Amino acid sequence: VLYVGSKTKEGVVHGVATVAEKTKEQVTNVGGAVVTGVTAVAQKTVEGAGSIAAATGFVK
Amino acid sequence: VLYVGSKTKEGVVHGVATVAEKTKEQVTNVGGAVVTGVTAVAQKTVEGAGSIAAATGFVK
Amino acid sequence: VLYVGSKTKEGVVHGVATVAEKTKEQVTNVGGAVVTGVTAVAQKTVEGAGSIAAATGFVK
Amino acid sequence: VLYVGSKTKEGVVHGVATVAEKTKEQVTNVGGAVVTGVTAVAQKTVEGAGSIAAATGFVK
Amino acid sequence: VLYVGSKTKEGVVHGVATVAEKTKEQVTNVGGAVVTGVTAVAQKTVEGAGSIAAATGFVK
Amino acid sequence: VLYVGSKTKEGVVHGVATVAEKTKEQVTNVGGAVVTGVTAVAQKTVEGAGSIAAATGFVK
Amino acid sequence: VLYVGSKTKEGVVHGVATVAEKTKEQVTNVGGAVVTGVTAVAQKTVEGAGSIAAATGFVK
Amino acid sequence: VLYVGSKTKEGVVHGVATVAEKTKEQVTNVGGAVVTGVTAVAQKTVEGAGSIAAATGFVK
Amino acid sequence: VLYVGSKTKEGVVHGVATVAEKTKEQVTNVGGAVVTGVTAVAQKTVEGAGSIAAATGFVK
Amino acid sequence: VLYVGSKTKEGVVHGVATVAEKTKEQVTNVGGAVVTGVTAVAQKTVEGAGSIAAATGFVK
Repeated sequence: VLYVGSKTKEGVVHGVATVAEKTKEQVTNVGGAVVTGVTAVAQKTVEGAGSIAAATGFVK
Repeated sequence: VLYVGSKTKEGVVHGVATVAEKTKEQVTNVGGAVVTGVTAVAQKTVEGAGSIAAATGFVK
Repeated sequence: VLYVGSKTKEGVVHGVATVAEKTKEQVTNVGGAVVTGVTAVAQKTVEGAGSIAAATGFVK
Repeated sequence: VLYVGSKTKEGVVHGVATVAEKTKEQVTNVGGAVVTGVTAVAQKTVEGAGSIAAATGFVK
Repeated sequence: VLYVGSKTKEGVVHGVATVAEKTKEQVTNVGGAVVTGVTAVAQKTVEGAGSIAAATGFVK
Repeated sequence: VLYVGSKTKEGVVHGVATVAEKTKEQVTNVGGAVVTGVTAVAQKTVEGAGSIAAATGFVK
Repeated sequence: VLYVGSKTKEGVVHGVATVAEKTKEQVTNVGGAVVTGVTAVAQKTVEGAGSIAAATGFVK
Repeated sequence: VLYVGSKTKEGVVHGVATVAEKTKEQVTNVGGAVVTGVTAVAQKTVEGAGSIAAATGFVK
Repeated sequence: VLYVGSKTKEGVVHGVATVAEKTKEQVTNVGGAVVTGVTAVAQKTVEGAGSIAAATGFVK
Repeated sequence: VLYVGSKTKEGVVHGVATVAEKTKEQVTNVGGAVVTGVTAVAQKTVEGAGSIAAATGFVK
């Protein structure tokens, strides 16, 4: 796997620029997976998840 | 795996620039997984999760 | 695994620049996993988690 | 694993620059995992966690 | 594992620069895990935790 | 000029969130006014300038 | 000028959150005004300038 | 000028959170005004300048 | 100028949180005004300058 | 100028938190004004300068 050159960007995240203004907000969770941010994950080789919430299990 | 060159960025996160202004906010959690930040994870080789909340288990 | 060159950034997080202004906020947690910060994890080789909250277990 | 060159940053976190201004805030936790800071972990080889809160156990 | 060169930063945290101004704040914890600081951990090889709060055990 | 109420924002700038990545750049100035930043001025009552570069004067 | 109420922000700058990554850069100035930063000025009552570079004068 | 109330922020700068990474840089100045920082000035009543570089005078 | 209340911030600078990493840098100045820091000035009433570099005078 | 209340911050600077890492650097000055630090001046009433470098005078 000989490489030469000047660059090779594999799996990056490099620009995100964000602004949020939420005046009022409230969350009620029974069972439990709520993702309400920005979440800038990035990776190269994966065997099962990049990001997730996954909601697994009994709730009454 | 011979490499030469000038760079190789594998799995990075390098730009995120954020601004949030939330006037009022409240969370009620029964069961328990709530992610409401910025969360800038980044990695190279993974065997099961990059980020998560995962919600696993009995709740009554 | 011979390498030469000038650099190789594997799994980094190197730009995050954040500003939050939350006037009022309150959290009530029964069961217990709430992540509401910035959370800048980063790593290279993983066998099960990058970040998490994980919500595991009985709650009545 | 012969290496030469000029650098190789593996698993770093090197830019985070943050400002928070939260006027009022309060947390009530029964069960116990709440992470609301900045949390700049970073590492190289892992066998189970990068950061966590983990919510494990019976609560009535 | 012969290495030569000019540097190799493995698992560092080297930029964090923070400012917090929280006018009023209060925490009530029954069960006991609350992390609300800055938390700049960093390490090289791990077999189970980078940082944690862990919430384990019976509470009535 | 009696005022009551809950707020009145007069002349503010309160969201700007920016990311620039300029690989190479060079400036040659004879006469002298070059503004190439972000420049977030803001004000309330003015008698002649908000921002400027102004280019005034003899050059040979 | 009786005022009552809960707030009045006059001339503020309160959100700017920036990230720049300039690999190479060079400036040559004859005459002399170059502003290439972030420049977050803010003010209330002014009689002639908010920010400036102004380029005034003979150059040969 | 009777005032009452709960606050009045006049001319502030209170959020700036910045990160710069400039690998190489050089400046050559003949005549002399170069501002390449962050520059967070802020003020209330002014009679002629908020910030400046001003470039004034003969150069050969 | 009777005032009452709970606060009044006039001309402040109270959040700046910065990180710079400049690998190589050099400046050559003939004539002499170069500002390349952070520069957090702030004031209340002014009769001529908030910050400056000012470039004034003959140079050959 | 009767005042009452709970506070009034006039001309302050109270948050700056900085990190610089400059690997190599050199300055050559003929004429003489170079400011490359942090420079946190702050004041209340002024009749001519907040900070400065001022570049005044003949140079050959």
